[PDB]
Amino acid sequence: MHISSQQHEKAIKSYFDEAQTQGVIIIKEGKNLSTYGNALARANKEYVPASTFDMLNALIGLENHKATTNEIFKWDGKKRTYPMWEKDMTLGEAMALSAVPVYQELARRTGLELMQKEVKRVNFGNTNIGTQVDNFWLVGPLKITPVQEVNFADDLAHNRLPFKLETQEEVKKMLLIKEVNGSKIYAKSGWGMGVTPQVGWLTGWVEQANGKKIPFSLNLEMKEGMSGSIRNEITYKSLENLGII
Ligand SMILES: *C(=O)[C@@H]([C@@H]1NC(C(=O)O)=C(S[C@@H]2CN[C@H](C(=O)N(C)C)C2)[C@@H]1C)[C@@H](C)O
Repeated sequence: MHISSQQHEKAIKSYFDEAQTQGVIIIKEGKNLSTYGNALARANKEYVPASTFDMLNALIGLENHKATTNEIFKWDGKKRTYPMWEKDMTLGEAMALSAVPVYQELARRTGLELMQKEVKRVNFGNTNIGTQVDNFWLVGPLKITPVQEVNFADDLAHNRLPFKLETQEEVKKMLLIKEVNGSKIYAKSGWGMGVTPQVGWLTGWVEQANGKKIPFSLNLEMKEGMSGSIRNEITYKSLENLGII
């Protein structure tokens, strides 16, 4: 409580400065939105959601019975970009591994028509998915702002999205990435590689010991030959600098 806001700002900026990237982390305490980082103006610019869209993809899928919690999506046995994707998995493992081929399977089962209306219903980002049901979150035209992303995380953390409570829980249980100091961090990472320049995301929330939920959204530029870890390390440093974890 004794650290100056000036100091918080400078430390969080330096986290981004030390990664030699440009980015912003938005944090929501209650209804108050706070913007940090070394590139504050990214806050209301639009980027592709990339794998962040998996969270909505899973909500849509599960709500409309295109899959279940336990269903095993079989690997077709073709080569994948990463060897860890060359196995059979649930939605939940696909979420942790960011296995897009699974989420494309789920997008295909949902179908363009049902995807468009469901993404209009949820009012996610710019809400346009175009005509290609299997890559619209990767190369456009679906885009969203860091502010919009943290508000979606807030919505999801609090069960406010227009989906069943069981659906929202099922997807939330897939999102645990770290336990720290009796705080749980639930989030989804994102690395849009099919856009110039590349966008990195880590969107989610901290659930504190006491019970309050603190949504955040990190968003930065990835320069190829940069580690995906940086998204986590910057987020964790920021949340700890602000005493959120
Ligand atoms: C989603 O944005 C894309 C995938 N998302 C991520 C990510 O968010 O980190 C990756 S990276 C992939 C997942 N874990 C692998 C890894 O770190 N090891 C090989 C150990 C790499 C994808 C680019 C999705 C749309 O492709």
